[PDB]
Amino acid sequence: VKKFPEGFLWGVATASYQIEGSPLADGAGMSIWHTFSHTPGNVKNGDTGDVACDHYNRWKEDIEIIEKLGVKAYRFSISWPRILPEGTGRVNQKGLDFYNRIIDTLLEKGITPFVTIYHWDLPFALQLKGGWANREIADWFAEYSRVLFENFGDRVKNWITLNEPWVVAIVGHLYGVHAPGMRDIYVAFRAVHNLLRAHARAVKVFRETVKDGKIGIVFNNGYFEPASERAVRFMHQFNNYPLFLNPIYRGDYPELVLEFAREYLPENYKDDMSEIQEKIDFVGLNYYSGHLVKFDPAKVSFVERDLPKTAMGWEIVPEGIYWILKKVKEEYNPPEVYITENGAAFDDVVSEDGRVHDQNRIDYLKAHIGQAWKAIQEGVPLKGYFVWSLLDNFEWAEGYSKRFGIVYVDYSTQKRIVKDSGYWYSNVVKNNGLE
Ligand SMILES: OC[C@@H]1[C@@H](O)[C@H](O)[C@@H](O)c2[nH]c(CCc3ccccc3)c[n+]21
Repeated sequence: VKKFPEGFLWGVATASYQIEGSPLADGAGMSIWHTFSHTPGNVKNGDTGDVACDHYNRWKEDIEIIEKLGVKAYRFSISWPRILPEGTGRVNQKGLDFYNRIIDTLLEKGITPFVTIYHWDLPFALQLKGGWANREIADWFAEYSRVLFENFGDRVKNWITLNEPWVVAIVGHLYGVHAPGMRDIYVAFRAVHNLLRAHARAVKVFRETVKDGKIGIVFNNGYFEPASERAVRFMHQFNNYPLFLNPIYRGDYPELVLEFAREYLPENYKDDMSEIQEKIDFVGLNYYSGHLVKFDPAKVSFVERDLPKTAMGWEIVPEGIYWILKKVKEEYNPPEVYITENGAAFDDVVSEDGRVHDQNRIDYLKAHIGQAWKAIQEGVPLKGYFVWSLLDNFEWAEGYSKRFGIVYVDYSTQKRIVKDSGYWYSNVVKNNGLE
């Protein structure tokens, strides 16, 4: 038996473009994920977020699933171009109304909204002006965030500026695998820097607008282990929270990031560091897998290990979640931490019995929840844990071919089938831990 602290926030998480569909409904502007996925060759099977889980219509049912499962928190994101179709200036009341209804429904059901302000669907109109490459995005983002705080901050008290700014910068602008699909290392590091400035500006406005709320930021993290007996030190500093937390807490990028990337950063990047240090209330960590890592003349390659893997091909390494939780306290001692995403893709099928017997996912969640428990026992101020995801959904460049949900979605009918893992999780939430 592993019981969690009183009032521990058990959650599930989604993102607007991945679940909503109807990207252009009710006066919404195009996002970069709309244009990226409608470009041939970018997404597996030519899949797009045009329909997705149709959450844009089915939102009430979906929240009723959250309620029935007894889940206590919902992390969801807001589509920037639903709110400001051109990115700045005009505010679309119908986009505000869409999320207002979600927010009021969650509150009425006593479910705590965690709102991710940016989970990757930049307005296309701002991408035309360079998007994350343009320093002015700190102003655009601040204006957007202000709108959200002004309209929703009376009810929503827990806010996340950015989901996984490393992914946004590097996967979007160096690897070219995500929107806006670019491969320029100088643009990618200017996006890193501008994401920090935009984050800090948004926190600054939050303090002026929502005096009773909490705001944080979310980072992706891998558990990197050395193949033999430094490449690990670099992967952690670059791929994990330190890329952003070293600026936020210490006023500079980490040491091995500067060694590799100084030339790609703006020359006078330090001038912005004072503002980047804006105080945050919590850190969200997303964690999924581990990686065997070796020097290789970025001077690092991964090494395949046996290990059970998910359908993503991601090595299942549960002690990784413990390690990253301990490590973030050891390095930056944030006052609160949340696991804002943890989950697994498996090749789910509906059995003849009408059920989805995803024991593989139960095993994955159970193992990680157990390790997060361990971290709490050794003093990590973990305040919550969010399963990625409530629903099978549009998995970015993998399209619909990867299912991460604890609820199965039959996309032909939009039927939701609660998976064994969903039922299992509901029991964990009800009991406030494992047994
Ligand atoms: O891959 C599953 C989930 C996504 O559906 C979420 O939107 C996103 O927040 C998220 N981040 C990660 C870990 C970082 C990552 C992103 C993209 C590709 C590979 C790793 C895994 N996930």
